Amino acid sequence: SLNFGKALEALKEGKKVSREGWNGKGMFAYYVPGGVYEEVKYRPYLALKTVDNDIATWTPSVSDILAEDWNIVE
Amino acid sequence: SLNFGKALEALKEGKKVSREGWNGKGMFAYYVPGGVYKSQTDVIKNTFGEEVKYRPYLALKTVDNDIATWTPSVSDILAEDWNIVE
Amino acid sequence: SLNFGKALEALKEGKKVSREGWNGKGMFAYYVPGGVYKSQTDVIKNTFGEEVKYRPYLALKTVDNDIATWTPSVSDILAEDWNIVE
Amino acid sequence: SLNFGKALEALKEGKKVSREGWNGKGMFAYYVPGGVEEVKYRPYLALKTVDNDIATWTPSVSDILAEDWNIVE
Repeated sequence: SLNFGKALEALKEGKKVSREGWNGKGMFAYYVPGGVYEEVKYRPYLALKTVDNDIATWTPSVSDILAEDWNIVE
Repeated sequence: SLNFGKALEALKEGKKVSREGWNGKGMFAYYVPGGVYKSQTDVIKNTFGEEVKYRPYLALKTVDNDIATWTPSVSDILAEDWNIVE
Repeated sequence: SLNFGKALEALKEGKKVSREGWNGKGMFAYYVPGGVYKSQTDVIKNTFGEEVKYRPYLALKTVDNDIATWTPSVSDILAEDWNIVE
Repeated sequence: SLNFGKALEALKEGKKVSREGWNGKGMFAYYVPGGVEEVKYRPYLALKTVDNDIATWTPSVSDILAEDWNIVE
């Protein structure tokens, strides 16, 4: 049971995190670093592997930020 | 300058936080505790019940001295330029 | 099944909206209007002023019968499975 | 002066949109279609920011409620 601050550090280190309140085992969020792609530089962002096994751009809600039921998933 | 994890700690303790670009704009965020409010109208009771419980949330004083119930953006969460503002 | 543009118009009209694709069932979002209120202490008046204007925002009745501040995700905005809930 | 519902339709039709309240010339958002052991990614939104960098953008509630959107040519 971690707060969002330590879950954010885990994200910035490349780890996967999830919430017990999400009610979705298999769901995890991860951090995508920024990069340069006549060259375009992309900002870092957060992503989520959903229950539909697809990738979606993720923005934490206020409940996610205030929650203290975070866990690091392998 | 602090990361968002330490800024969230100051928020939960009743302090005000702000990013570097917000000073001069009068902007800061603060934490509002949750509560329980009693329903008055039957239409409110028929949808929410006799009582309605609100979760804790965050507020943000904008540049116009008006208050917005705030959801931090990804750039705010990934930023490391937060400060405790007195 | 509506897109988010028509669900937003329903929100601004005071209606409640929900998505079929949401895993949590029984949830809906609704529109909270803005307001202006009187300050009750010197600490607020010396930081805000006499009147505090509050911006409108969106709330979500969760599966716990709780009220949380809500910001739609990108998937919510692009989805076309919205309906008005009575 | 369009609301977000018509700006979203312009996004889904491949157009660029921006706000007046953004108070930033050159900033615009656009729609990126979804696509593809193998990983499937959903369609999302991108924003050309103030420093010529591209971010994966989610509209704030103020952006969704604002009615100052335009189509950027």
